[PDB]
Amino acid sequence: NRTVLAALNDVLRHQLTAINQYFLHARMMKNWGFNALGKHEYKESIEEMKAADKLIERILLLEGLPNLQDLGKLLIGENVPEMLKNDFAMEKDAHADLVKTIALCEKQADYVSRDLLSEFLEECEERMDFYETQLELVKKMGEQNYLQSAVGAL
Amino acid sequence: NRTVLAALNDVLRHQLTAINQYFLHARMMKNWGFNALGKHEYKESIEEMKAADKLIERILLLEGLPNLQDLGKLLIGENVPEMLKNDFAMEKDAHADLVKTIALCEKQADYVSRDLLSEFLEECEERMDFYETQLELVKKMGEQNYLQSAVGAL
Amino acid sequence: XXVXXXLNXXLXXXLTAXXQYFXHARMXXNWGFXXLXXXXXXEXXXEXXXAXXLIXRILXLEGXPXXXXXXXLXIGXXVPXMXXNDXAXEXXXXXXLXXXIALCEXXXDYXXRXXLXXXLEEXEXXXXXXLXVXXGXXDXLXXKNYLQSXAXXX
Amino acid sequence: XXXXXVXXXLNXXLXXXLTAXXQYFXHARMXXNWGFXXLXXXXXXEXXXEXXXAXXLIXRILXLEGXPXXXXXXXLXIGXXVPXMXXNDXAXEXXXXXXLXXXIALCEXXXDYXXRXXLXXXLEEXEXXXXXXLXVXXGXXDXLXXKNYLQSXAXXX
Amino acid sequence: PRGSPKVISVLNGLLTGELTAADQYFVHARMLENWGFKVLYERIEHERHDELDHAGLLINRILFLEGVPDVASRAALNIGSDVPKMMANDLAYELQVVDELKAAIALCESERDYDTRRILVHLLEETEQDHVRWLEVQVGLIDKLGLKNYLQSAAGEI
Amino acid sequence: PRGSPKVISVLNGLLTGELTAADQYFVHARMLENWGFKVLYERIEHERHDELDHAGLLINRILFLEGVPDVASRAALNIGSDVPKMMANDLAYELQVVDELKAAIALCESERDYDTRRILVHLLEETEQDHVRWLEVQVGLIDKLGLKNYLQSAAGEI
Amino acid sequence: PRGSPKVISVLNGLLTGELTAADQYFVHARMLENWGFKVLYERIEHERHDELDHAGLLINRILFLEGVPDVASRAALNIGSDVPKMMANDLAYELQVVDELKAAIALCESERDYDTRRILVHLLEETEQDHVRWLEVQVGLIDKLGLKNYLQSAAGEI
Ligand code: HEM
Ligand SMILES: [Fe+3]
Ligand SMILES: [Fe+3]
Repeated sequence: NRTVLAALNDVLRHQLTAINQYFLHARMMKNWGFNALGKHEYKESIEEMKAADKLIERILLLEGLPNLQDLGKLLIGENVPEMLKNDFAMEKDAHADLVKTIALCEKQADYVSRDLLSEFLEECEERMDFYETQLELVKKMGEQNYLQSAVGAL
Repeated sequence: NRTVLAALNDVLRHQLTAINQYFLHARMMKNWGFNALGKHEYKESIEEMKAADKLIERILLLEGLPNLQDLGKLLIGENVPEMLKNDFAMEKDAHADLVKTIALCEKQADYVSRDLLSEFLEECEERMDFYETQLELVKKMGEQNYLQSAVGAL
Repeated sequence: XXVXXXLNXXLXXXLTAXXQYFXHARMXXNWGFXXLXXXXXXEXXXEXXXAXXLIXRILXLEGXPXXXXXXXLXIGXXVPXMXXNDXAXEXXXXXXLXXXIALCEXXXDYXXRXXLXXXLEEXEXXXXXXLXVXXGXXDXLXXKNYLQSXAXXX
Repeated sequence: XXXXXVXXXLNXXLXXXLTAXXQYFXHARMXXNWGFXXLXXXXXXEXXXEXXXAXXLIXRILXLEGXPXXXXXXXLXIGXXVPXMXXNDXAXEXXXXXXLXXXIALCEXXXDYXXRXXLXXXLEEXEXXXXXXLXVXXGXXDXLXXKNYLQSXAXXX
Repeated sequence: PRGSPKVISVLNGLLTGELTAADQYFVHARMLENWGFKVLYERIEHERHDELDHAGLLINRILFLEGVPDVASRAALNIGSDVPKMMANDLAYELQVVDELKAAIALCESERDYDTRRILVHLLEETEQDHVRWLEVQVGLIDKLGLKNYLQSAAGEI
Repeated sequence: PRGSPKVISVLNGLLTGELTAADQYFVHARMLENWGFKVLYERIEHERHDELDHAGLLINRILFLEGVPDVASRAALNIGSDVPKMMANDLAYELQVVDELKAAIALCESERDYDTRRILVHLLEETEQDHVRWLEVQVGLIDKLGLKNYLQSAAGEI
Repeated sequence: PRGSPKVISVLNGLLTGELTAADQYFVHARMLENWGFKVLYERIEHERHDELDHAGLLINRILFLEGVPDVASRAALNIGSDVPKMMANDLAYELQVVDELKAAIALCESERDYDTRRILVHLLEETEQDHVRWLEVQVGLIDKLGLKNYLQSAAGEI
């Protein structure tokens, strides 16, 4: 199907944009000395990386062309809370498009694509819950305490 | 210096384009069952990704913002030798720009950046030699024998 | 002879750096900040190693290491003060190192150039970086939170 | 709070130790440059020991709410040859030992006993691990002959 | 123990041949690695190390006999343009080494110089087995497998 | 990966220097072991192996630059008649090698060829801090310990 | 397995030579141990044990050839009063043994006694490499290191 291939290319573009955004954010966190948070976002970028790899393999098996050239807009924040907010917003948009794509794959009887996208949606909503929890923790513990927690060791 | 950071960002854009091209080529190599060449391409993508990580460290250390948004034109091959030629061309251009950036870093006395770029140039030159050797192997062994070797474990 | 003089200057710089790092580390350990103390002790050890390398290089060049001439020690009274003083000293040392590497390149002495490049890497991407990080963190975390992180286990 | 006199004497002892450490380092690297690897290793060990001693002294000075003077350093009597280096080291160490004896007396007088314990430990270290070894080295340079002693100091080639 | 001047002369000729063969194997192994024929590269590397050990044994024998090794003099290097050419050149040099080694062994036997005869016999066995046999086998394999199949077997795992 | 012709020529000169150094080290180590100086023999043999590795690196760089190497050409061998003459000859050759290496590094920097400059800086580091300084230490030790004590230390165990 | 009477005679002569060598090495090892030269004593004792093994092989070869071993006879022992004299005496005797071994190898090749030729060639290899080479190296080291340094080396740890 052409429509399934186009939707998969769109989801892959979100995957690539998320990989780049998470790697940049993790590198900025490491540059600022936030070792725990930066290491978490590095692991998150690696997870995004594996998910994108799986999506590329899926698109290739469907005899489609993975469009790795195009990327989305990168929401790069100047501080840790704004970086968390930007990551959360990107995850929300990706989750909405992922839900639309899963509905399309169910409509088009592409069921292994649907299973792969359901795994992606599970991981994406896990990330969404983590980022909303982090924003709530920023509010509750305070920015200073949250940044101290993000630093980890000295 | 503005020019040193600009040249570092150009090198980073080349490296990210190389990452995407290498991973895409490895994925379509695994899709065709060319396991040995696919694994080698995968490890080259990993090496380029670690190098981009190191360069992002360097750019962030210089109080400069990395540009992960942009991406050079991708060179995707329809067949294994075409991928080899496109890889060789991309590495040739990346190596010329790397040499220019190393010279510029020498002019501005950014010796740590120059050392990092020299290490990157060593990687780029070994990759260039590998791809030239692979193309000569395609010429000598022939397409059928070289593809059988690229298959590796069936 | 100019290369030997430059190397002796850099040696005096490194010896002063070590003598300041040690004093700062012991004051920080006296105050109870065990983590910062351990870090600064490691830094002092690294500086001693670098100074030793400088001495060995000067001796291999048929020279006389001025291991008696030391510069002014900028000792701090509070952890932020020591951090800032250390950053200042390291910045000055890096400038001196850049000048010395340029001279070594001009004087066609490439071995001492390589040694000095290694020292510059150790200074910029391991000492100046860490101190800049800590200076930013003592502001992003607050003085109290940063000191609590520095005290380790109390 | 420690006394003014005690902190002063301790800062003096610290300056002595710092100069000793620097001199020992310079000498060890010179010996390494000459190829006397065994003597170089020995002198490096001695320099490390002196560094540890200076660190202990700094800690003690800090505990007494006094400010350590790690910017002051005595003259570096550096030898041009191995026997010269040995003699210079011995002289410096003897001076340091005399100063330490005076400091121990002052600490005992000023009722500072932890400081005196530290100083006495440093005195045993400086008379045994240092002055004794250097005296032995000079004696052996005279007994073995300079050539045989240097061959022994080179160790392996 | 002074050896025969003729024995030392032929030992020096043998040493010159062995050093020239070591250098030729050096060049050939490096060009094989540059081309990507890794298996041939490792084999020629081991052959070059064997030639270095042979030259060392010859030098030790010459120095024992109170001679002066002629390590400065070298023979003309025959560097092939492609894999079959280098294999043929290696085989040709090995056969010439065999001929000169047989002549030297006969001379050592005629001179009642039997320890050097033992070393030269060991060298001749190493040359016939490890070098001449392997290179003639390689030529036969190029003839049988064909050029492309042999090059694929030589390239190893890509 | 086409290389510059001046860079290729300077690399061939450096490679010829390193091959001649390897030959001289081979002869010196073999005569040192013939005389029973085991410690010196092991050190000079390790130096010869290191020079072989240097020549390998240089040949690989030359081949990668699409230029033919030069291994048939060999420089003059200076062979001493005893241990101090060995040390003097090796130190002089290593100093000459260092000067040529510095000239080649300047040329590589001028021509914006940085990988060869990196290899040559590695080679210069190795030559200065493992060959030049060791030989200088050896001559100083001969001066200080005297001839007989240095020879006793070089003989090691008997 | 009848052997030529000439072959058995030269085997008996070689056996007499090796037995006398064993006696001389025994006395020299004991004298070196008495004088305190532990290193030299250990080496000379190892040489004596190796010569006893050599005599064992010779006796087995003689008995296999259906010949009577002449183990009663012993040549004259040359005993030195100091380390250089013992080294010189051992070197002279080993050179004499080398002459006898070469003559016996020539005879065995003439008589078509090829297994005897092989064991005698192994004997000559052992004598020229382990024994003659070491004693010549020791004489050279006495010349180079001097007498006092050589004796200090031979004493070892005290
Ligand atoms: C854009 C598409 C990308 C894809 C499809 C991709 C894919 C992958 C995969 C499959 C892995 C292996 C994960 C593992 O072994 O744990 C990986 C790891 C990694 N990637 Fe990505 N990646 C991409 C982008 C990037 C970028 C842009 C960077 C840096 C700027 C990067 C840096 C890394 C690093 C540092 C690793 C870890 C290497 C290691 O564990 O040895 N990646 N990537
Ligand atoms: Fe070299
Ligand atoms: Fe002695």
